[PDB]
Amino acid sequence: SECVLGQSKRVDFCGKGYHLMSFPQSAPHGVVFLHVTYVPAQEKNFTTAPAICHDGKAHFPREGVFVSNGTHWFVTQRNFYEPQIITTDNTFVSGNCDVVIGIVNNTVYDPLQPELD
Amino acid sequence: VDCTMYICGDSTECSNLLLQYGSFCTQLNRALTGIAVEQDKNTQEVFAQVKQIYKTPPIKDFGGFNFSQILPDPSKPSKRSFIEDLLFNKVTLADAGFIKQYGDCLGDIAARDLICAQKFNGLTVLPPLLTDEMIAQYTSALLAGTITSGWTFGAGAALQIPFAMQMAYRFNGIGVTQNVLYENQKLIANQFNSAIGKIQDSLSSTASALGKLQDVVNQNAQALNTLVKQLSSNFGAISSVLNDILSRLDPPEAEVQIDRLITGRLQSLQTYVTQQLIRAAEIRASANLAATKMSECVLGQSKRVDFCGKGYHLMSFPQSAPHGVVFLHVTYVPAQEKNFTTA
Amino acid sequence: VDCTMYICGDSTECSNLLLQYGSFCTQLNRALTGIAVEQDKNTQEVFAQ
Amino acid sequence: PLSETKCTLKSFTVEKGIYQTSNFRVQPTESIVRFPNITNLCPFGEVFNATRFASVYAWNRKRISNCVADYSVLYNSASFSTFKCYGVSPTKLNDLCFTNVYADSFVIRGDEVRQIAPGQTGKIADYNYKLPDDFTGCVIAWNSNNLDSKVGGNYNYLYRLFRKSNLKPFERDISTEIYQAGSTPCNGVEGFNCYFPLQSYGFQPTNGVGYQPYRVVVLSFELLHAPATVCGPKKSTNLVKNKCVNFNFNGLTGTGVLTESNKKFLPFQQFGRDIADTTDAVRDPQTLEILDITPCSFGGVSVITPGTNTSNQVAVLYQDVNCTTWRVYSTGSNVFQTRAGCLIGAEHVNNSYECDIPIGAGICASYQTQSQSIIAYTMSLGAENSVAYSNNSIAIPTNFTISVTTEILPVSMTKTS
Ligand SMILES: *[C@@H]1O[C@H](CO)[C@@H](O[C@@H]2O[C@H](CO)[C@@H](O)[C@H](O)[C@H]2NC(C)=O)[C@H](O)[C@H]1NC(C)=O
Ligand SMILES: *[C@@H]1O[C@H](CO)[C@@H](O[C@@H]2O[C@H](CO)[C@@H](O)[C@H](O)[C@H]2NC(C)=O)[C@H](O)[C@H]1NC(C)=O
Ligand SMILES: *[C@@H]1O[C@H](CO)[C@@H](O[C@@H]2O[C@H](CO)[C@@H](O)[C@H](O)[C@H]2NC(C)=O)[C@H](O)[C@H]1NC(C)=O
Ligand SMILES: *[C@@H]1O[C@H](CO)[C@@H](O[C@@H]2O[C@H](CO)[C@@H](O)[C@H](O)[C@H]2NC(C)=O)[C@H](O)[C@H]1NC(C)=O
Ligand SMILES: *[C@@H]1O[C@H](CO)[C@@H](O[C@@H]2O[C@H](CO)[C@@H](O)[C@H](O)[C@H]2NC(C)=O)[C@H](O)[C@H]1NC(C)=O
Ligand SMILES: *[C@@H]1O[C@H](CO)[C@@H](O[C@@H]2O[C@H](CO)[C@@H](O)[C@H](O)[C@H]2NC(C)=O)[C@H](O)[C@H]1NC(C)=O
Ligand SMILES: *[C@@H]1O[C@H](CO)[C@@H](O[C@@H]2O[C@H](CO)[C@@H](O)[C@H](O)[C@H]2NC(C)=O)[C@H](O)[C@H]1NC(C)=O
Ligand SMILES: *[C@@H]1O[C@H](CO)[C@@H](O[C@@H]2O[C@H](CO)[C@@H](O)[C@H](O)[C@H]2NC(C)=O)[C@H](O)[C@H]1NC(C)=O
Ligand SMILES: *[C@@H]1O[C@H](CO)[C@@H](O[C@@H]2O[C@H](CO)[C@@H](O)[C@H](O)[C@H]2NC(C)=O)[C@H](O)[C@H]1NC(C)=O
Ligand SMILES: *[C@@H]1O[C@H](CO)[C@@H](O[C@@H]2O[C@H](CO)[C@@H](O)[C@H](O)[C@H]2NC(C)=O)[C@H](O)[C@H]1NC(C)=O
Ligand SMILES: CCCCC/C=C/C/C=C/CCCCCCCC(=O)O
Ligand SMILES: *[C@@H]1O[C@H](CO)[C@@H](O)[C@H](O)[C@H]1NC(C)=O
Repeated sequence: SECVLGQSKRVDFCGKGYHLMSFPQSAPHGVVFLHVTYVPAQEKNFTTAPAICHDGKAHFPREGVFVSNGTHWFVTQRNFYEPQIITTDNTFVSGNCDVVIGIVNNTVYDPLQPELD
Repeated sequence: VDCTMYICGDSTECSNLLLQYGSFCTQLNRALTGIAVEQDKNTQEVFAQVKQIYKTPPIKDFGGFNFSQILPDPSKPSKRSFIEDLLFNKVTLADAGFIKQYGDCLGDIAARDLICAQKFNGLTVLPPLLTDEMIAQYTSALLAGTITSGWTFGAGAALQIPFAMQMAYRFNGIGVTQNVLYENQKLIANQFNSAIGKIQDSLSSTASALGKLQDVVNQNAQALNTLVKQLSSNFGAISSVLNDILSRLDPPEAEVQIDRLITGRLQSLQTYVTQQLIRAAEIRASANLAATKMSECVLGQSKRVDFCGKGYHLMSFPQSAPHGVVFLHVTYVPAQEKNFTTA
Repeated sequence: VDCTMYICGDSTECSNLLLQYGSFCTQLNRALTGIAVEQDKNTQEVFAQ
Repeated sequence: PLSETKCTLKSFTVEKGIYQTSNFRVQPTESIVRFPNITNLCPFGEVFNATRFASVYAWNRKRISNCVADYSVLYNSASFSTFKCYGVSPTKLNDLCFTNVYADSFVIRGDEVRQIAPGQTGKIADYNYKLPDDFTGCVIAWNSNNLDSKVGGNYNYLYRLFRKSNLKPFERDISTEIYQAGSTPCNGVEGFNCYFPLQSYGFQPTNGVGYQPYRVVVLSFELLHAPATVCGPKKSTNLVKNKCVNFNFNGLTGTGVLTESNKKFLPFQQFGRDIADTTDAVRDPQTLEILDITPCSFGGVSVITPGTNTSNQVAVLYQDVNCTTWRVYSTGSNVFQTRAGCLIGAEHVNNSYECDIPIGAGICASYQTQSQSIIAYTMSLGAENSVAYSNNSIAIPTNFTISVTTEILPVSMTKTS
């Protein structure tokens, strides 16, 4: 019921990896399952920070992590690298730059002001 | 069980009679062997979930968090953590090392030492496949895994993440914005460190929490001591001692008395095996649950409300103990509520 | 179970013979007692949360 | 040990694995027989050759002590039509010592011999002489029709005919108080409904067999639970310490190793007992030393077997030895000591590998080329790895693999009836 009729989120159910789907097959005196899982691959190490300091306000990723290469900061989802420009749509604003430990300085892009200009 | 020693220890006439009633002696051992194998499988299922034995990182900058009582203590010859050392010291095993030499029991002492008395009647104890040091290496790997990689140390290659970020994501999992962790990072680290210190002192002071592991040990010891005590029963015989029967009676009369004792002795052994087998089913159920909790509380973040302790599950760390696993479950519990108007 | 009553209820000669075969009578009760305790624990675990 | 595995499994083929076998045993090498050094022969000439026997009415009870019960001395001239032992098989009388030995002695009518046995009723069993339900001795009797008989009758033998109740085991009553019958008060005078309780026997030489006199001797004795001074004719030997021996101590036989003990028995205690009522100490009958007795067998053995369809080499694990003579079946050139015991026959290597044929306590074994042998090794735990954990570094996947794995779960058993 939990692997075939639905999608289990239990880490040790339906095989190793993130459960994606499954298909039952019968056998004498029992059941054999084919469990389809998703396993991440080919990771790379990037620089990271818990928040970005813009104008003194602290910006936290709405989802994902703030990650960077040697020249630019991007926001990505956790399980598959896909850098996106950090904009005001992808972030929460709270607190300030004097509170978050490890905060870094990186301009956050305003998607609307340039259209209005 | 050496089912011949228990029935006809050092007695030729009894031993030969026992051959006719021999299929039963073999059957008892087959059941016990199956149990013995299952017990190593249970240990492996609970702890051997990691094939990559990760070393404790050289960097201890886990934000403001401590964890030194949880991680292996390098000053010891063993790889036990401070908390594990306490757990091992409180659960009492009848003995250790599994070797008693014949010469060590060659005297009056054999009747005072219950382990020796069990051996002389054919009852033995087999060592576990995994040793405490090997288990400590497995718990070490699990801790290195969750301290540095968290969720992804399993379900794929381990990826590193800063510790504070790892918890930030665990807070989003609970349903609290990540902003809380960073703004209150010092508070959170201090509450965590204090909680671990309280556990350490609690375990040092009161051992009653560990009664469950002590009970497993005591129950098996009693079952074996019971088998020795039941040897004294006559079971309808003139005497419980084969030597009294054989000295006073000729063969055809002795055979009646011996057969009564043989049947009775098998009855005691069958009772023993059945009780061990039922208990084995119970220990397996516990082991399966323990394995599930290991994977769902340590290798991932369970959202089941009654798993990983009370409160919202945030993270956990396993520790080993004789005959079992002890978990430290870290949960988030809300406090100091106020009532507001709502719509 | 009163394992003496079940075997030698109201009988002196039987009761004395039963003493030799006595470790078994005690063992039966130990198992039943353990079950009886577990049954209250089961009730408490399900409802006393 | 490999053959022991094959017999246990009822097979000529054994699969690779670990099999358990019988605890290591040794055999006894010599037999020790110890009895007190009694030189006097028992008074067979007084018990069975008396000029006069007591009547059953007032039977005699002779105490016998400090003698050798060599009953073969009776074979040259005694003849016994009746002989039965209750507490011991008669073939064992010569290997035992007896204690508290008494010989009851009396004359009865031949048809009454059958009433002596325990559980019987009749005028003798109920009013003159009764054995207990659990009598542990021997009853012997013979036809003295040329000794206790007289031409005009022998009126010196009496039996009790009237009593108001039955006797308890081994009681005597020589009272002549007149018996009152029929609820008819009697002041000591024979008459209507008042009887002298005793009557005489005839025993004329011309009577048929049921009326001939018989001499009965009952030998009452106890075995194996006390010091004993009446003992059979078996010769003693010297006592040998600290070896596996067979033994006989005053009739108590068994095997084991005799060692000196620090136990101190009270003056009346001959044997001790352990927690399960097995003798574990004795007092030697000639020199009063207390010896402990331990079993000869002890230990535990298991056999490490490559499949027999591949190789006949095995390694044997001994659980109770240190190996640093030895309680082993044999000693080879390859001896490895571990926490699980002494492993003999397997080579040891300093490598580590995946487990097969598990031994215990960190040790596993396998059959390998380099020309092949059994190898003992420690277990690996997967492989070592590490993480960087820089406090500002994150690893992020850039690709993925979708994989499919299988899992098998039994659902049902064969149904039977
Ligand atoms: C992450 O960066 C490190 C370098 O900072 C890469 O190299 C390994 O770093 C670890 C930790 O100090 C060492 O133990 C290894 O020996 C280094 N590898 C080699 C070949 O020298 C590491 O490979 C990077 N991670 C990823 C996914 O690329
Ligand atoms: C970090 O990633 C950015 C985005 O992909 C890279 O920036 C671009 O690099 C290409 C050359 O490969 C240029 O033609 C583009 O104009 C650059 N874009 C911007 C906005 O400058 C950047 O080079 C990467 N940095 C490092 C150190 O690898
Ligand atoms: C991560 O660790 C590094 C050290 O390995 C920390 O670096 C320090 O940064 C401060 C400025 O904030 C400097 O004054 C110190 O001199 C640096 N230390 C060293 C040894 O160079 C860094 O701040 C840490 N970051 C977080 C978020 O904890
Ligand atoms: C982000 O930029 C601000 C400046 O806008 C940096 O703050 C200055 O730091 C220097 C060196 O410590 C001080 O002398 C100045 O007085 C600070 N200025 C202000 C307005 O506070 C800040 O350190 C930068 N942050 C990071 C993470 O690089
Ligand atoms: C984790 O807590 C332990 C105490 O349980 C800290 O170790 C103590 O450090 C003080 C100095 O500040 C010494 O005087 C004590 O003797 C140490 N005690 C022990 C048992 O070692 C340890 O430094 C803390 N680690 C972190 C990262 O906070
Ligand atoms: C939340 O509660 C904690 C205590 O549970 C408060 O922290 C303590 O504050 C007092 C001063 O009032 C200090 O003396 C203690 O040392 C602090 N404890 C710790 C572990 O740091 C905290 O201030 C409260 N926060 C809010 C928003 O009410
Ligand atoms: C919520 O508001 C109530 C008042 O409306 C607070 O006071 C309690 O209210 C309950 C419900 O009527 C009574 O049974 C209690 O006796 C009241 N307490 C006292 C001390 O009189 C209540 O404390 C408020 N909740 C919170 C979290 O502040
Ligand atoms: C009981 O008495 C008889 C005699 O009535 C003994 O038997 C005689 O023994 C001597 C010496 O060995 C022989 O010369 C006689 O021929 C035997 N007589 C008969 C009739 O056989 C007998 O030994 C005595 N028994 C015991 C135990 O003392
Ligand atoms: C032992 O002595 C008692 C006491 O004299 C006997 O019991 C009595 O027997 C007479 C008949 O002979 C009865 O009238 C009395 O009423 C009995 N008295 C009691 C107290 O029971 C007893 O029978 C004797 N035991 C034996 C084996 O003869
Ligand atoms: C076999 O016996 C030896 C002793 O002859 C044991 O080795 C000793 O172990 C103690 C610690 O318990 C050390 O202090 C001694 O120095 C050791 N002596 C020697 C000669 O090595 C050995 O442990 C026993 N083997 C097993 C498996 O228990
Ligand atoms: C005809 C009688 C009524 C039948 C009912 C059953 C009665 C049981 C009694 C049987 C008689 C037993 C006599 C035992 C011999 C005594 C001889 C002796 O000691 O000298
Ligand atoms: C004879 O008996 C005495 C007393 O029990 C004993 O001390 C002595 O050794 C015995 N002797 C032998 C067989 O010479």
